[PDB]
Amino acid sequence: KQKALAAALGQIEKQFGKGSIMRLGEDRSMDVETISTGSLSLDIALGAGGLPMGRIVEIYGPESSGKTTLTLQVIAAAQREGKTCAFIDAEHALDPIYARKLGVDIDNLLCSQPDTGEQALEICDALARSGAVDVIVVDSVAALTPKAEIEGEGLAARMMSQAMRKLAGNLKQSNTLLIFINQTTGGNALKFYASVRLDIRRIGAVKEGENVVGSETRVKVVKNKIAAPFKQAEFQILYGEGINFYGELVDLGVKEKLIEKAGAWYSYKGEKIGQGKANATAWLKDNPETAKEIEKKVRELLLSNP
Amino acid sequence: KQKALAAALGQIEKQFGKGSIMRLGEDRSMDVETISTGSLSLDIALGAGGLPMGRIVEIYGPESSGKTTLTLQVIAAAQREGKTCAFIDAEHALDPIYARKLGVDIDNLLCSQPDTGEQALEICDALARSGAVDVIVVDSVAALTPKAEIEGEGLAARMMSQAMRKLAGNLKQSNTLLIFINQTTGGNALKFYASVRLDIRRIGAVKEGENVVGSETRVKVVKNKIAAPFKQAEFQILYGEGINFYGELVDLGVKEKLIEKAGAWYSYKGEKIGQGKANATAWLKDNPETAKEIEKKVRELLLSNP
Amino acid sequence: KQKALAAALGQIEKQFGKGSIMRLGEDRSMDVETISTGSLSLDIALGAGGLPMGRIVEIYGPESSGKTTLTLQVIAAAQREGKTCAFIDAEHALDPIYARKLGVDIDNLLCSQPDTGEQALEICDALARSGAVDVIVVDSVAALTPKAEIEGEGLAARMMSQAMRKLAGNLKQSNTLLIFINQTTGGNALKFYASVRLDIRRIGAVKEGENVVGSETRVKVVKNKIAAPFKQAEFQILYGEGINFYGELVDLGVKEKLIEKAGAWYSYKGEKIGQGKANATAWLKDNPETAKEIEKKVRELLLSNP
Amino acid sequence: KQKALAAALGQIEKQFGKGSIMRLGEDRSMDVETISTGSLSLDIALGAGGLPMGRIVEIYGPESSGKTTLTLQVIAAAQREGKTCAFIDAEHALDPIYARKLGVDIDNLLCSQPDTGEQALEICDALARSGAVDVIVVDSVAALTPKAEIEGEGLAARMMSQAMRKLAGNLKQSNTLLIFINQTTGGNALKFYASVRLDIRRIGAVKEGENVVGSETRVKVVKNKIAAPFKQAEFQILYGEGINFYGELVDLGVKEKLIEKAGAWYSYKGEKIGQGKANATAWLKDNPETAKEIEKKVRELLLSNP
Amino acid sequence: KQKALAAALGQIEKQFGKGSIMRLGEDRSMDVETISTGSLSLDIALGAGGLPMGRIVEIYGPESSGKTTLTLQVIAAAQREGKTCAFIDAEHALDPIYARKLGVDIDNLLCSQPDTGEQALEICDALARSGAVDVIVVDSVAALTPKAEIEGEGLAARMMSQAMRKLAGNLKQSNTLLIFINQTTGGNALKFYASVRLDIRRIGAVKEGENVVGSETRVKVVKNKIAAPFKQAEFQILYGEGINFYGELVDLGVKEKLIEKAGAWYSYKGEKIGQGKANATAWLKDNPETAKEIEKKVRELLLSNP
Amino acid sequence: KQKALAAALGQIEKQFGKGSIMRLGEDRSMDVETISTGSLSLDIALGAGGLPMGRIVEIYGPESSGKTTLTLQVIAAAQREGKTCAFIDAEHALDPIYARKLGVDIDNLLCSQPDTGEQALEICDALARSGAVDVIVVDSVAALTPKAEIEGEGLAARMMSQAMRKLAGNLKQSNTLLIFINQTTGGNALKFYASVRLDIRRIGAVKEGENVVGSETRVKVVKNKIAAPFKQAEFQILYGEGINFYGELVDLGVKEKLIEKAGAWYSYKGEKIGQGKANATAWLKDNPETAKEIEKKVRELLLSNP
Ligand SMILES: [Ca+2]
Ligand SMILES: [Ca+2]
Ligand SMILES: [Ca+2]
Ligand SMILES: [Ca+2]
Ligand SMILES: [Ca+2]
Ligand SMILES: [Ca+2]
Ligand SMILES: [Ca+2]
Ligand SMILES: [Ca+2]
Ligand SMILES: [Ca+2]
Ligand SMILES: [Ca+2]
Ligand SMILES: [Ca+2]
Ligand SMILES: [Ca+2]
Ligand SMILES: [Ca+2]
Ligand SMILES: [Ca+2]
Ligand SMILES: [Ca+2]
Ligand SMILES: [Ca+2]
Ligand SMILES: [Ca+2]
Ligand SMILES: [Ca+2]
Repeated sequence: KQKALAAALGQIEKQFGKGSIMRLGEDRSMDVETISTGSLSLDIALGAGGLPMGRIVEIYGPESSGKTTLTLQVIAAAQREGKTCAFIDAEHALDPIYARKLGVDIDNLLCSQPDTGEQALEICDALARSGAVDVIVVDSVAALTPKAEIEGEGLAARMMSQAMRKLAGNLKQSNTLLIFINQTTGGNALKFYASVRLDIRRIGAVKEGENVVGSETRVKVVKNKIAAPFKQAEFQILYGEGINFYGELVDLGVKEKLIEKAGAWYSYKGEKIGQGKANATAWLKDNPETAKEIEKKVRELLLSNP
Repeated sequence: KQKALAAALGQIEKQFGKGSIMRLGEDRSMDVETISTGSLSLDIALGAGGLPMGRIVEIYGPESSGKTTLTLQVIAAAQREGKTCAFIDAEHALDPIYARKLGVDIDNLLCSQPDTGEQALEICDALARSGAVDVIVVDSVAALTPKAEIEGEGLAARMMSQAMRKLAGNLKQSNTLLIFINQTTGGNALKFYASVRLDIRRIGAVKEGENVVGSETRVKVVKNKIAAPFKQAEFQILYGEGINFYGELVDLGVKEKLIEKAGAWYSYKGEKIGQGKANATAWLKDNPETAKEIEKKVRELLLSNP
Repeated sequence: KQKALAAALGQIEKQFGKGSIMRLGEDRSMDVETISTGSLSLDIALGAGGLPMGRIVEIYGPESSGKTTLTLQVIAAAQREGKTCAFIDAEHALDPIYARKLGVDIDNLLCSQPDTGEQALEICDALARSGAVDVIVVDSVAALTPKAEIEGEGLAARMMSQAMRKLAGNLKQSNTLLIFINQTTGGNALKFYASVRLDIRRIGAVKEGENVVGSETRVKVVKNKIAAPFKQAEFQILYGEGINFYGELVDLGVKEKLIEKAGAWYSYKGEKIGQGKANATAWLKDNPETAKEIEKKVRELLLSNP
Repeated sequence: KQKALAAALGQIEKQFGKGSIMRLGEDRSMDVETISTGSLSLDIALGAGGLPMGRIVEIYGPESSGKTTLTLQVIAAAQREGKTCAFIDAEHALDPIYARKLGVDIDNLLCSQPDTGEQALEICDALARSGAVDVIVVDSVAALTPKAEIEGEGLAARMMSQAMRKLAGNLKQSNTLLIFINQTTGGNALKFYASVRLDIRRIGAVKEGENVVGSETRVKVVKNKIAAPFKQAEFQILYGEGINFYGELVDLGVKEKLIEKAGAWYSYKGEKIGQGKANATAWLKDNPETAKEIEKKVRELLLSNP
Repeated sequence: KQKALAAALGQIEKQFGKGSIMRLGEDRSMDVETISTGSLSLDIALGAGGLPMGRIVEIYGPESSGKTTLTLQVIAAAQREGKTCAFIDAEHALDPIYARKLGVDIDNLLCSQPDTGEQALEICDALARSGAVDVIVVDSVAALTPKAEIEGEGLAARMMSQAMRKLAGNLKQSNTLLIFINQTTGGNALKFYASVRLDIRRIGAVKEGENVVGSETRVKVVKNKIAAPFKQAEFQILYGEGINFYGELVDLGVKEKLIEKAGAWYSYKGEKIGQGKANATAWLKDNPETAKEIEKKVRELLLSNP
Repeated sequence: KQKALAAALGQIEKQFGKGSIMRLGEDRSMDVETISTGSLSLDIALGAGGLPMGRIVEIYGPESSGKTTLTLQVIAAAQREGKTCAFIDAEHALDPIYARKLGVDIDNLLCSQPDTGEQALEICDALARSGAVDVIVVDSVAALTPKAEIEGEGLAARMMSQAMRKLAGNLKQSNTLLIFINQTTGGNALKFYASVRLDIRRIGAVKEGENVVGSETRVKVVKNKIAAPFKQAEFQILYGEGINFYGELVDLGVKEKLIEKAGAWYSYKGEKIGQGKANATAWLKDNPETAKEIEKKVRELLLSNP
């Protein structure tokens, strides 16, 4: 019965490798170093608690979907840990003012604005082989124009395929995380080589009465080779501020029974934290020590770990 | 006369096997274990009352045709019986929220997101040989990219042909049902190895006045080796709910004279069930015991059995 | 002069057989049992008044050319006479709803959906040898995939050639008519073994103002061994109805001076039948006895008989 | 000098036969009965004024090159003289509607659609021996499939070689002209046994502003044993009409100074015939007596006769 | 650590060239001759202190964004240095009155109003090859209509791509600066060949109470291959006057602690310059020697130089 | 030393005949009458200045290699001298229009289109014995089908061997030149009996910008018994014009220092002839007297004569 199945799946993983197959509800994950996305719900949706070092990740969605914010939050989180980041740009749209607001150390951010799509990929491969960079962000796949097209002479897909295998191997060896931002364009190479694929969309507005101050966002983990796929995350992205992390903390804290909200006050460990979600959120922001403890517990309860 | 024909067809079946030839109107079917599709009219169209264990089935149609819903309903029906299901995914589009609404036990659903089209087929074959899985769903044939294509080096058809014979044999031996979702692409291997091929399409909208709440669906059984082919099924797929099974039950109940609808009330066995099809449908939903009896009778009258 | 030629041709037929040579304008035909095509003009184009029992016939044309309709009309006409029909299918596209509208007795139609192109031909041969089937329809030559191709291992032509001689002999002996639907593919075997080859095409639309309700069709008898070849037929195929037989009857009736149309009314034997071709057509439909007599006369005047 | 050469060539012809050698510019031709090709320029290119009775002729070219039209015009010209024609068909593509437009008496045209390439040749030989047919047209060499090939068991070349010698001898004895249409395929037998070989091609379009109504055609007499070889002919083939004979008459009439075109009018024998080539052409068409006289003179001036 | 990174980046630059990658905060720049934009903040944003000779620059933005003013200020600055400028016009909108107010020497400005988009590019290439012109301004990309479009027969993108490579090479060789004004249209050729791309927009109005006398402008350096990209510049464009350079000088002087403004007076090197920013601005305008010294210091402190 | 060798070689020639052995660089040649090939460089490569009367020559190469042009130029050159030419054709591909453009007098060209390969050779032998023909061209060896093959009953080689000895003897006696065009096929008879064998190939295209107007040709004298073998010739064959003789004259004139080209003008004997090779070529074409003198000198300097 159970043994027969467990033994069968074992054979599958033995022949095809770890992560080749799993029950969507299992609390299993690869032992990979991760970098936070800046979103607690997304970190949980990823199972491993963040994006995996040494792998290829694809983040796609419509313009203004939030992929820009997400990408910058990842860079900021990485730099926070002392990790070196490189931005390979073919979009020419980085906003350093917004980036700094999200905590990005722009002064120390490495940047290249390649002459062709092929050159952009070659630079990524060189950086991957160097083992001197921790995170590489490519903005974006759709903008990586093949040299032949630029000169006005399927091509994009061919360009991606010819570089992906070597890139993936070099990234794994140096434990470098590479994120491809997309809108997906580029062919099947990225789709199959990616260890994680994120579908991000704006599903509504955040208002302060009549004034729109943010966006309701939803990210679906459509592909995940480090933990079970298909979980999703919903959170708010506030203009000029980024992901409303504390709002997520309150919601998850309440859902997991860590934060109580019956009666006139929300409370944690029996202590008052605020009247209403807003005040409770602001309180956690003003009390990092407690916020940190709640986050730790939420991760312990919801991450896909043994 | 009649004897001469019966004797001739017998020779055909003796030489070519059972199901090699039959009159489209005969009440004959193979003695195979089946899994419901979630649609009463389709189960009837299949003759045997559901999809056949141990065989290969192809379900194809345009995007949003309803093949997704149909596939999930099959998984849910199978799990309902305690059967183990595996989802081999190359589309990266499963929606667990909608799946749970259809009754799918996502937590216990096995899932693989293969690195190549060839790997996906090898995993299917391994699972088939293990005899530890009851239902395998492959989404989708069009997405099974050959390794050579992924690397940017007829190929898809060759990939399918090289695996089909062995896969079919292994599935039959372990009595594992495998469903290939398609849009058909892949060549002739699947077309000829499949025991059942379903053509599903959206033929209209279901409205509640001005608001669209569902789709009118039609499924044609274009190939059927377990019972007579070419029957069709029409039913509604309601957004967020799935196949309107009870609506089918009312329609078939009325057509088969089991449900009376003259006068002010619809009735069964002389008892009032509702005024109007809608109320009658809701009533059957609220009275499973009666609904179950009506379904049993409908199957007794319309399934292709001795 | 005339005698010298008649004597010469006689020698040709004596050495090579009846139908080996003839003047295209001669009123000669083989004494074969025939089945109507559902089209009066085509039955006339065939010279013998229909398709020949015991022979091989090829009907080819583009998709939506009308070959499907034509094939179903033949089956319906045959069943009308109490003849047994078998449908050997490798296309998986039969539409029983449309078939019933054309008069096909689907319930009594025998059907096989072979596993390979070779198996399909072997089943045809077995049925031919049994002498228990009157008409066999194969849909289609292009879809009869050789086993080697299905397994992904000139082949199609070889497959057809290896079976044709034996099939033709068995069909002749049991007086079974076999129709191969094609698009021609398959090699030269069918081309030379066929007693009749029909080229069917859609040459325009039939409209009711701005709405298209049918197709103008043209069938050319490119090969005919039962009567003189190369005659053609033009008729309409109306959606959901089939061949507009009565429209043909009116046209041929008028051309042969059987139906008068001068003045305000069309007439037959001096009796009013309608004002305008449309009304005259509807009238014949409402008066089968008169329609039957007109058809009989048209055949007497236009069929290639002594 | 001159005598030495004339005496030498005489010896060649004495040893090898008449037509074994000649100066390409000599006005010499065999005294053979001929049939017009329907083209004045081609009749002239042939030297003898038409195709030779009792000999084998090959007409080859791409599909739509005009060989079909040319072949039908020959049949029509022959029938015009009361000659009996036979069409041996393995292509199954004769269009009687177009044929009648070209003047072909379809009703009196003999036709055979042989079962094999060998049978087709045997029928040609039988007809040749009968002496009851004047013209035989074989469509086409490429379509004459050897029996062994049809049954799926160099062969075509062998088939042609085994029949050519006897066929040529029988045709000569009965003074029967045989034309092989080709695309050349079949080996060397036809190439060497043919008394005339024609290479026909479409070299452009004939337009009426923006609408294409015909084709500019060119025929090269690549082999000619009845008169000097290598002359060519250019003429137009108008859709639904055939060879623009009168257009050729005007061109040749003008080139030979028979038709004057200086000033405002074209003229013949001093009489106005039209303003512009088009009107002049139409005029000749409306005045057969004058057209006939001009053609007679053109032939007197350009045919290769003593 | 640091060495490992420095060595890695060195390899990148060695393989891909100088400027292929850099930290956004580094004080590095290419040793290129530059021309001032007329804006101190923009000159600083450019890192090198102005636009680069021998390269292609793109300046884009909405109508009335200020790109016109910026372009004219560049020409005026260039002419001030004795450099020869050419204006390639397809917009037909130059205002010489406003141009002269900005310091442009219209009388000596070369001008072409090309007949087609292709001709405009060919003239640019010819001028680039001549080495007789220092600055070329093209107004504008959107207005360069391909000849085929003009004649009413992707095309624009193809036109740009076919000329860009050769143009870039010729410009570099003669050290000619070329500026393409755009709104971006034209395809990817310009985007990748440009060494600098400027995004300019009007972000507000400048008022003198109730009267609007200018525009608040913002320029973002979205692409920069001569120094680190993404810096921005904000300044005012006053109607009939151009860029408020002295206003920028005061702001930057104050920000860099060069200009003191505590108490009742603004001061430099301890000397009073004015009460209020306006008076301080006017003072610098009236005292070029001091203004020049302050600008020199600001550049020393803010330009990206070793 | 030198004497010992000269005496030894003398013995060789005495025993085996003149031309049995020679130093490849010697200026020696047989005193045979020659006919120009139409190519100055080839005439020089032949050593004797043209093809030898009374001998057998083989010219072989791929289709479109230029052998056709070369062969026609030889005929034209011969006829120019009042010599009688005969064309023995088994290819049926002569183009009189192109031939006339090359200067061939088609009207006076003798032509035979033999019934078999054996007959073709017998006719060549008869013409050779007659002593009434100066040049015989056989097109081609590959097309000379043995009678046994034509009838479908090593053979070709045997056919050639049985005729070669007698043919060679008869040709020598009447001083008739015979050229066999080939593709080599036919066996060893021709290879050893030929006094000259030419290998001709197309080695590139001649363009007028983007339009191809000719072919770069190379002819290698692989066998030469009238002068030293192995020299080669390169020249252009222009479509519709033939060998670019004047282009060769300019090249050889320049190489031999006869034509000067330093400075702004090419010159001969100090007189300007043109600016650039093209104009210089056209000039020589317009000034035959000077061209003739230059050719005479080139031959005096480069032909292999005492
Ligand atoms: Ca590292
Ligand atoms: Ca919320
Ligand atoms: Ca509380
Ligand atoms: Ca099992
Ligand atoms: Ca309904
Ligand atoms: Ca009731
Ligand atoms: Ca029977
Ligand atoms: Ca009609
Ligand atoms: Ca009437
Ligand atoms: Ca006769
Ligand atoms: Ca013309
Ligand atoms: Ca005149
Ligand atoms: Ca210069
Ligand atoms: Ca300001
Ligand atoms: Ca102060
Ligand atoms: Ca002589
Ligand atoms: Ca050259
Ligand atoms: Ca000179």
